[PDB]
Amino acid sequence: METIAKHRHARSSAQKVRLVADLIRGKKVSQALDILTYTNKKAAVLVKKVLESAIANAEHNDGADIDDLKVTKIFVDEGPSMKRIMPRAKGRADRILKRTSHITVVVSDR
Amino acid sequence: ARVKRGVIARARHKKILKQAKGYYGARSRVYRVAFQAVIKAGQYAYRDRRQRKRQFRQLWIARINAAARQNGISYSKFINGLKKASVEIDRKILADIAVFDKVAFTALVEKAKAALA
Amino acid sequence: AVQQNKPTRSKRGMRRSHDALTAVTSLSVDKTSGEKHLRHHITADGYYRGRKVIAK
Amino acid sequence: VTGSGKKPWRQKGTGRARSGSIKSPIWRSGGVTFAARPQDHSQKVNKKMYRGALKSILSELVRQDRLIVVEKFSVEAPKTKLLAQKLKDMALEDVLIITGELDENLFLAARNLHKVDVRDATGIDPVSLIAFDKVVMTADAVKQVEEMLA
Amino acid sequence: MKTFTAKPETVKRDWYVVDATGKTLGRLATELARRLRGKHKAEYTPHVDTGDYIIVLNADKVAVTGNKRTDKVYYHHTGHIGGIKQATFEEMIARRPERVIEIAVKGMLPKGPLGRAMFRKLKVYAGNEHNHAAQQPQVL
RNA sequence: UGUAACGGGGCUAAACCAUGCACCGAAGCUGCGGCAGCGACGCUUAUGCGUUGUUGGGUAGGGGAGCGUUCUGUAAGCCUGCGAAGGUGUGCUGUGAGGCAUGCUGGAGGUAUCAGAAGUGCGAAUGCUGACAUAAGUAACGAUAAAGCGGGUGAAAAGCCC
RNA sequence: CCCGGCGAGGGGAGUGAAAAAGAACCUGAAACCGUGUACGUACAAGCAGUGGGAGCACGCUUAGGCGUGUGACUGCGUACC
Repeated sequence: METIAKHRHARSSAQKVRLVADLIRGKKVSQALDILTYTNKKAAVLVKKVLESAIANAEHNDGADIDDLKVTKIFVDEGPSMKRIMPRAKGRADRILKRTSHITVVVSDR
Repeated sequence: ARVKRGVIARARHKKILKQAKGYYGARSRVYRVAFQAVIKAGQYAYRDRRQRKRQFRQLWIARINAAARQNGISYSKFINGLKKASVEIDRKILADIAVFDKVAFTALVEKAKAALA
Repeated sequence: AVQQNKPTRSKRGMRRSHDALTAVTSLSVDKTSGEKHLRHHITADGYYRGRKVIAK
Repeated sequence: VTGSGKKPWRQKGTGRARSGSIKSPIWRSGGVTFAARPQDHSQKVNKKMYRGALKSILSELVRQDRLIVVEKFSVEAPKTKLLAQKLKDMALEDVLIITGELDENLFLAARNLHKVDVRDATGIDPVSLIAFDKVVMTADAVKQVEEMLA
Repeated sequence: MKTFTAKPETVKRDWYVVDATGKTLGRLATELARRLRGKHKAEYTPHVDTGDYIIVLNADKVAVTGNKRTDKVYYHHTGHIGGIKQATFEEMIARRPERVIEIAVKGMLPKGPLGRAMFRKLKVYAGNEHNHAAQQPQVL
């Protein structure tokens, strides 16, 4: 498990935030930034700054190798709850959300 | 008298029931199978132990026609022959010994052949 | 009309196929041993070796 | 309740609704939907439900229970911590401390741990006879005919 | 202590050269199905999942004997109910082994269940001792 | 608007009729368990166990009976911080609401007795209070009408600014 | 103490019996979801089935017919009120 620096909370939905996690599984910790900073979305840049927070700690905090910590899973969760309004019908619809996200990175070793 | 609905409402639905799927979202896994529709699945077994057996009947009695028809000894017209003898009636399953007893089963036709044939 | 039809399950929420990313490679090239992009020499000042646009 | 009657608005022009009554006893911030009637009723025991073979438990138990000794005088009473010894002649130490007697004397410290309201003086209260083990009646001849109540 | 025959996949396929071609065909085209399930191989799994391989020899000699063979249409109209229509009769179509006058199983496993994967196992070539496009280990 | 009268496929006899005859064969009466009513027996008798007869689909009605989230009681009485208990699933137990147990947990609680009856045993009031799983990448994205660099500062400027 | 944005969140420390009591303070399930152990598996019909069982990730047995679920084959059927 080793390191889990998730970040809060974004403005985006968990759908756009989840679209990139699978790319960085298993075999990309050595050189993690290129796929994430050159796909310059408020998802990928967030998984970048997550990964960065998580692994700049790990090498110090344990004594492990910064190149063998295999970036094993990366999942996400929402919440708790947030609302705002835009009076489009001003008695019915009117009620936009922030489902928000926090990226459960889970890094681990080979 | 305060009720607040409890104790029994989930007991009559799942608890110990070894089953993991079950009719998906809106017809079940919400709640709506729990009270009035749970009978349905087991109710395919309500009769048909007696009705599906026909499907397999032909499998046993094959070893009393599959080689005999060639020698002419066709199972139902050979039975109006057999069932002249008040000692032989229960040919219906137990004759299944013919699919491996072959080389000595092959003489059981000789018995009465000069009268029975 | 109003949405009188089924939730976003399996055949819809599955659809990910062609919504995918472009799995870009990258060159280590210590001419710019930090601030470089995929093969794009520097993301800002437009350097390569000496004086080009506004580098050095 | 305070809750606004009766009715807010007419209920057309959307294509989905049920109700609008505000109260109605069903929904929210109310209430006792069964008319709010103070059920003030004294379920009436009759005259010869007490006369009335009522005392006859001491014929079923008949061995360990009705405990016939003497009158309510023998306690201090400033030290009911001492009572269980003055209770060895009806054997039961502290089990259920009554006697079914009459005269005003100092024995009534006998309720100090909770037990019963004692009631003592002639009108023994039927709910003392059902169903304790030491249904004690102790005293001398006031038991004759209607007196059996004691 | 069970009496049934799972899988069986497939134990008995009976590599028989169908000398029946034309000569008595309408007496055993009607029974290709009760063959690939039974009447000899009924000894195993006489209703389920199995396979079969007769050794085919010719096609256009369907024989069939009657007024049927010269006005009985075959239809398919495979697209948008076809519109414009097709009517070549059973001896004039049988001039090709195709999809409906050659297989017999199309008439006999008719919805597709039991039949849903073993479609070409009989080869569906035709041509006798000029062209044996079938098995090399000894046929029957 | 695809030949669409056995369901197919049209079988020159397999057939049509007439005489024989053996298998298939709803639930249908048989093996054999189990047994709610109304009767008849051996006898018992507070009353019942089995034999024997009629026979066991049951929303309008009268009969007749089972159990509970706990309130009002069985009860300084036995039980619990050595765990009193859910959502649950080791194992079966009854004709049934369900459990006596128990498995893995929680972290404080009960009626194997009968006595008590009414906030009274939910999924269908076009639901209801706060909602949102929901239409996808949900405006016409805010008229379609504006641009251009060279820089400057800086944690980040198509906007701030020369 | 450490890490990033002189930030969020974590990973140990620790007042604590506890951080599944952490200042989006309730010892806590309900609509929906992210990655995984195994599936059936991009020729689909027909309330997504209980069957009847072949062998599969796995866990018992000097062998001993199983303690597990997506459910190849396909049988049955139209669960409502």
